[PDB]
Amino acid sequence: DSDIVESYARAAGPVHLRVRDIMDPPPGCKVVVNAANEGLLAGSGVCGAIFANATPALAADCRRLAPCPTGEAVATPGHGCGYTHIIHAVAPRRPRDPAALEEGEALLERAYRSIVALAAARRWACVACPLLGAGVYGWSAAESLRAALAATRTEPAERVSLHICHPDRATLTHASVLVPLEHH
Repeated sequence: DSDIVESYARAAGPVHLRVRDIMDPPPGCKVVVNAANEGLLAGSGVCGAIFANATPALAADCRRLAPCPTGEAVATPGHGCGYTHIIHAVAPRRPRDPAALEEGEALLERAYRSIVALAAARRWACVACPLLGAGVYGWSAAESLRAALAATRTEPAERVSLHICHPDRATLTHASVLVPLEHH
């Protein structure tokens, strides 16, 4: 646990900020979150990496399940990507000029809430998660962390610990400063 930048106490469960690749499962996490699109298609970034390490059966399962509305999540087996299961969660694209922005912050928080509720219902206690929306969808690492740390205040039926993974140390330490700074 030397990769942990910070650990936050939240109603859902501890949120750990971890310097590691999403494809390098944290100890105890058998379940990973895909930063997915509404069509559940392979993309770049995290979604690319998960699909890169899986069988075609994953695309087949997504064909059966698509679309996943923005703000929602849906599960599939992991099909050899290194995790037993994948939680495909769809973050909104960041609105370019409000008032869609406040609407989009709520939808980003909702995506995280959807992950937690889904994991709780499957009794998955630990989930490895990227910073939803912090790639091509345009959100910053701090916006995505703030959203996760807001979403996890909603108490779930069963505790779920989010291990948030990003391979770049500076991105995470920077984010860990901006979150409290907003409130300062």
